Amino acid sequence: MQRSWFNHRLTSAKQKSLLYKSLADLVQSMMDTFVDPWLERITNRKSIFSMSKEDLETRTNELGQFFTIRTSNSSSVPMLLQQRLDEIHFKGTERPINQTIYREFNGISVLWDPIYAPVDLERHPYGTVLIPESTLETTGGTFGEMFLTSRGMISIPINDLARTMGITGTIDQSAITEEILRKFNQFVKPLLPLHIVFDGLTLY
Amino acid sequence: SQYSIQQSLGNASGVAVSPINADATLSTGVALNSSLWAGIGVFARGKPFTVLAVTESNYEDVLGEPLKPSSGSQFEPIRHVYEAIQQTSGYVVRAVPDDAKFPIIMFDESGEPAYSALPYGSEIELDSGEAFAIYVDDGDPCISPTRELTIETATADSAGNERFLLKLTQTTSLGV
Amino acid sequence: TRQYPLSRYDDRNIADPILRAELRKEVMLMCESNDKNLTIYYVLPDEQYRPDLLAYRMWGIAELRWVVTLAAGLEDESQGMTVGKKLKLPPATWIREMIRHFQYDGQVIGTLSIA
Amino acid sequence: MSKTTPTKDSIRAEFEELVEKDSFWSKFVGSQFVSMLTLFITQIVYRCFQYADAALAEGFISTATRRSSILAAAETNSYVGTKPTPSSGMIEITATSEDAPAVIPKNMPLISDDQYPYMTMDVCRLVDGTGTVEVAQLEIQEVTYTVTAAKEFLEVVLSKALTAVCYKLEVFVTTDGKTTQWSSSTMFRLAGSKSQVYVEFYKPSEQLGVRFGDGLIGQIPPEGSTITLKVWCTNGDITLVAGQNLTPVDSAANLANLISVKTTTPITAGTDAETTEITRNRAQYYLAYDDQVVWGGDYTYFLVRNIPGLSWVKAWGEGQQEKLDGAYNVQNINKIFISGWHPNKSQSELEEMILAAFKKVPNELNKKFSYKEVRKLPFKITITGRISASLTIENVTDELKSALETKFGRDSTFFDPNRVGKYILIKKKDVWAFIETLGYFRDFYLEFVEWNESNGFYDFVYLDTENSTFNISYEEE
Amino acid sequence: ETTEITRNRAQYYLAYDDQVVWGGDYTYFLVRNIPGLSWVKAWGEGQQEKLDGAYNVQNINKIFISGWHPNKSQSELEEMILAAFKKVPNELNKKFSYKEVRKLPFKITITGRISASLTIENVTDELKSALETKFG
Amino acid sequence: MSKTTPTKDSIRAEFEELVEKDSFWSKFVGSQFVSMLTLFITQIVYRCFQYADAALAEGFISTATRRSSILAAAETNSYVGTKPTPSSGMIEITATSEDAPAVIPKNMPLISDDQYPYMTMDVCRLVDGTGTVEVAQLEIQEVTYTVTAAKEFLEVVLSKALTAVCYKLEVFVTTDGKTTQWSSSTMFRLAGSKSQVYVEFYKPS
Repeated sequence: MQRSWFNHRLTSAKQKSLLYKSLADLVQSMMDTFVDPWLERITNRKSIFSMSKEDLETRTNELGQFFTIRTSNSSSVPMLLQQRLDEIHFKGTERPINQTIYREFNGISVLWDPIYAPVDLERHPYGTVLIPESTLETTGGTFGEMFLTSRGMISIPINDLARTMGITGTIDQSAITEEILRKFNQFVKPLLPLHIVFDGLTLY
Repeated sequence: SQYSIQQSLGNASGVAVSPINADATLSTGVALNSSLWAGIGVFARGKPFTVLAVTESNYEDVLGEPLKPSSGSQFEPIRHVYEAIQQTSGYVVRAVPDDAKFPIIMFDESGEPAYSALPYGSEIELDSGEAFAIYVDDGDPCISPTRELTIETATADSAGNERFLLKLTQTTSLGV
Repeated sequence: TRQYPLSRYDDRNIADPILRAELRKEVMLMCESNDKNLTIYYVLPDEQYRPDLLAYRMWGIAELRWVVTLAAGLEDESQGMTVGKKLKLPPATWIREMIRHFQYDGQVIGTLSIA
Repeated sequence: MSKTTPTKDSIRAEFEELVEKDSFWSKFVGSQFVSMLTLFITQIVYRCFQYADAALAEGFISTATRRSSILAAAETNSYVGTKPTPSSGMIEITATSEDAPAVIPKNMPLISDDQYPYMTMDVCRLVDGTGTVEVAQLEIQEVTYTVTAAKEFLEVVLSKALTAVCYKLEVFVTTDGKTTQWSSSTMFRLAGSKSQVYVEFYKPSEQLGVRFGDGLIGQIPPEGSTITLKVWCTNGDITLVAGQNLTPVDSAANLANLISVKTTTPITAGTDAETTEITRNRAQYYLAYDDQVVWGGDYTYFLVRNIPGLSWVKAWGEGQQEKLDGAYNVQNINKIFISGWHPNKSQSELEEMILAAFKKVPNELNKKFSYKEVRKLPFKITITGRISASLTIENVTDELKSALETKFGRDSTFFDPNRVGKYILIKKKDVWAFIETLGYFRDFYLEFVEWNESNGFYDFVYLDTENSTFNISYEEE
Repeated sequence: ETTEITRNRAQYYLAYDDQVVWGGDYTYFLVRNIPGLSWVKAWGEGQQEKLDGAYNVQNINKIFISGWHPNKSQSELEEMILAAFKKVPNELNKKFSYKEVRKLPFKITITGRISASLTIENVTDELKSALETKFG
Repeated sequence: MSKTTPTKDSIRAEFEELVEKDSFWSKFVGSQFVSMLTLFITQIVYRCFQYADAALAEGFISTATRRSSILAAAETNSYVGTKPTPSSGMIEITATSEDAPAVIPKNMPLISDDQYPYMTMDVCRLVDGTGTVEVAQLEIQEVTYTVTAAKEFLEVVLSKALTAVCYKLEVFVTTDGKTTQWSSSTMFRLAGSKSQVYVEFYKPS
C-alpha cells in the first residue's frame, strides 16, 4: 500500500542503486502481504458497513447464534444487524417482526391477530373458541362480550405468499407452512416471551 | 534541487557522486619539481614507446590498475611505481612488443562504421572509400573497460555552420 | 558488565494500550486547544514523510513524532498533510511531568478533592 | 496475503524466490549475508505476527481478557457492575453505667477489634441496659464541590481509593441554600428539560463518573451552586469471630467507656466485588438485555443482579406455562412462573425474598408472578474401571470425590457458570467429558443410578457424591 | 462545537427515542408533551381489579387513563391522549381507554378571631387565593 | 489480555547481538553502517507497531478525537452532529434607476466585500424603488455522479471541503431527463420497500 515509500529519507544515488531498490521492494512486498491486511480489517471494523466477513460473524456469534438470521445476503448483514441493534428501543411491537420479515420473506404482509373468546364460559369455555379478528366483525357478535387476550395467531395472505414464493404451478401448502413456521420459531419466537403468546399460524 | 545527484554533466547543474559498482581507483597529488627519476616499464594503458610524467594524480589512472603478479614478470614495475609514487613523481617510459594492436572505427561517406585493429605505430591511410576514421591511442585494448561513443546533432555556430555533439564514455563490465 | 538498554522518553513506556489511549486523548485536547503555552507554527512541505523533522529542528528529540502524528491525524506518511495547518506544541518538560505523575501515581488523574 | 499463521520456513522461501526472481542479485551474486539477514527478519516478522494476533485478541471483548478492555466495552454497552455489600453480625450490648441511655440513637459509629468501621442499621434499645442489634461493616465518606463554570453535561469524577470500598451513593444539589437529593435514570431515560437526573458510569481506568443533563434533556445545575456526594463504603464480606468486644469511637467514644458491647454472632452476609470474567459475561448479556425490562431473560438477569447469594434462578412466561399445562388458563394469563435455588436459603425463603423484591420494584405493569419450590433430583453415579497403580487408591478416591463435588455438586457453580440468569442442567455427555478431562482412569464406565431428566421449570438434578460408587482398580502398567 | 461534546451528544442523544415501556412512561410522556395538564394517571387491569374488589370479565388487558387539565374538558383530554397514542406507535396486546374524572369538592368551615391589625376581607381574599392556587 | 514489545534501544541491542553470530560480519557493530540499517529497520517496525496501536485505540467510541473518527462514530450511532448554520435576516433593496426590475427573485447570489455569497430566499418587490428580501450567507455547490455499478450500498463520497462545509444536501437522481429527489433517511421500519432513497455514510478520510 506504499509505492516507492523508501524514496524520501534516501540519497538519490542510493535510491537509483541496484540492491537498495531490491531490499526496499522486497520489504514493501513483505509488509504488503503480512501487516497491511490487519490494517484493512481494523479500518473495516471502524465502519459498520465496511467490516470484513470474519468480523461480521465474529460480532454475530459473540452474543450467540440464536440472536441472528441465517441469511446468504452478506451485503445486507451489516444493514440487518444495524436494524437489529437500533430496534431495541422499538422492539416491543410488530416492527422487529417486520425487520425479520425483511430478509426472511422479503417484505410479506404479516398481521398479529390476538385471540378472542366469548364471555359465556358455560356455552364456550375460555380457550375453546378462538375467533380471529378478521372474522370478529361477523362472528363475535353472537357471543356477547368478546374476551380479548394477549394470546393470538399470525395470518399471512395466501395470495401474497404465492406471489413471493415464485411458483405458478403446484403449491405445497403444508410444506410452505412448515417452512415458514420453522423460520418463525428460529428467528422470531425468542422475541415472543413472555407477554407475546403464539398459539398457531394461519393463512388468509 | 539539492536532493538530486547526477552522473554526467550537460546543461543541467547538479552535484554528482560515484556510482555503486564493484571496483574503483584513485590517484591525487601535485608535481614535485625537485628531483626526478626515470625508468622503463610495462603497464596498463599509456602510449607504447612513450615517456609519461607520472605523479600521484595520474599514477593509478593513466597507468591503469596493477596487474596480477602471477600474470607474467610485469609486476616488478608496478610494485616499484606503487612504492615510489607515494612519495616522489617520475618520468616513466613505457613500451610494448609489436604484438599489441590498437583498434579503430571508420565512418564512410554515409557514416557507416567499420571496425579494425592495427599494430601500434602503424599509420592508417584513407583511400577513395573510407571517408574518415578514428583510432584509439591510450593503449587500452578496449576490453576492461570499453570505449563507447554517442553522436547526434546540436545547435549551429554563429556562422550557421551545422554542428554535432559527440560524447565519449567508458563502460565497465557491471554496466557503469 | 552491568548494562541494560532502555530510554526514559517513550510515551509507550506504559504497556496498557488503553492507558496510552487516554494519554493521547488529553494531549490532543491540549494540542487542539488554543493554549498560549503552545507553539504557533504551520506545516512544511517535506513533513509528509517526516513530521518529526520539525520536532528535531525545534527540540532535537524525536519523541514528539507521535504528538505531531495525532495532531495531524495522518493515515500514513505516504500521504501528505496540507502546508499551513495550525500546529501547536507544549513545553516538553510539561509532558515529562504529566507522564511521570501518571506512571508513578496516575490514579486520580481527573481531580483530587481531599485525602 | 492472508491472516493465517505462516511458518518461518515459508517466509524464508517466499523471500528466496523473490530474491532469485529479482535481477539485482543476478547481477550481484554471492550475498550469503542476506541468508541470516532473512533469518533475522523472519523472527522479526514472526514477533510482529504474534503482536497482530494480540491485536485481534484485544479487538474483541470476547477475545480480550483484560479488565481495561472489558470495562471499555461495557461502558460502550452502557453497563456497570454491582458494588460489594457490607457484612453484618449480631451483637449484644450491656451498658456498664446507669447514665447510659437504654435507647442508642440512630447510626452510632463503632470500631471492631480487627480495626474496621461498623455502623448500626437502626436504633438500638436496651431492656434495662441490655439489648441486641445487628451491625454491619459500614463507613461514611463525603465530597463537596462548587460549580464555577458553565459546561453542558456537568461531570464529576471519583477516585479508586474510595470506589474500591464504595457501596451506596447519594447526590445532593444545593442551589442557593436549597438542597435537593437528585434521582438517577440511566442514559437520561424519562429525563425532561429540567429533570433532577444524572447518569453514573465506570471508566476503563476504573474511574467513576457522573454526568448531568443538557437543559434540553436533564436539568442543568445553576452556577454558584454546590454538589454533595455521600458515599456509604464497606470493605465487603468482613467476617469476624463471635464472642469479642466492640469499641465505640468518634462521638460514641464518650459512651464507649460507659457501655459494654459484646458480639454473639459471626459477622456474615457480606459480598465482595465480582470478577472480571463475570463482568464481561454480564456485559454481553446486558447488551442482549438492551437496557429494558421486557422479557423473562431480562427479568432473571435483573433479579440475579439485585439478589446476591442465590445459586440460580429460573422463570417461564405465560405462553410457556400454558403450553406446559395444556390449557388456556385465564388465571395463568399474565402469570409468570418463577423458581430458584440458593446454597443457603430455603425455597420458602427464596420465594419471600423474590416477592419482597417484586413489591419494592415498581418497574412492572400488572405483572403477576407465581413461585414454585425448586425440586431436587439427586442421582447416583457408579464409576467402574482401572487406573494407574502409581497413586494411592485412597488419594485417588478422595480427589475424585472432591472434583465431583466441585463440578456437579448440589451447590456447584456449573448450574450458573455465567451468572446472567441462564440456569443449565447436568448432562451425561458433560459428566463423561469432565471425567475424560480428568483422564486419570485408563478405562472406565459410568452407571447413572436413578438418573432423571429435569423438566426445566423447577427440577434440580444433581449428583449424589456421597452415595456415589467408586469401583476403582489398578490398571497394569 | 468541540469534538468531545459532539461525541457526548451523539452517544447520549438516544435518550430522545420515544422508548416507552410502561404506563407510567406513557403518563410521563403525555405530561411532558401537553403543557398545562393538572395531572395525568393511568390504571391498568390490576389497578381496576383492586379498585373494584372483584374479577371483571371486561378488565382484560384494558388500561383506563384519567387526568385533569384546567383549560381542557374530559373529551379534549381523551382526544389529545388518543392523538398521542397514534403519534407514538409503541404497544402490543393492550387496549387503552379514557376514564371519566369525577369532581369531589369539599368545604372547610374555619371559625375564630384574628388580631385587629388584620383586615378580615383581605385575609379572606388572600386565603382563598392561596387555597385555590395550592389545593383548588 | 495484553500486548507488549521491547523498546527501540533494546531491539537495536538484541538485533546487533544476534547479527553478531557470524564472525565474518559480527564486528561491523559500532559502525554507522550497522547503526543506519538498524535505525531504518527500527523506524519501519515502529511505524507498523504503533500505527496498529493507534488504529486499535481509535477503534473505540470514546477514544475518537479526529473529526472524521467522531463523525464515523456518529454515523454508526445513526446521529448527525450539529453543523454550523449561517445567520439569516432582512436586507433593504433600493433601485438606482428605472431599468431596475421591481421583482427580484429567490435563488440569486449577493457578493460581499469578501465575496461571501448571500442567497436570497424570497421575492423582493420594490415599492417606489424600495424592496426587501430574506438574505442569508449561503452557496450551492453542485457536483454529479454516474452509476458505475449496481453494487448494494454503493459508495459515493465527497471532497474534504464539501464534507467540512456541507450545511445542507440535496440529491437529485436524474435519469434521461427525469429527475426525482432522494433524501437521507434513518430509523428504518415496516416491512417491504420502505422507500427508494439512499443512506448516509462517512469515511475516516
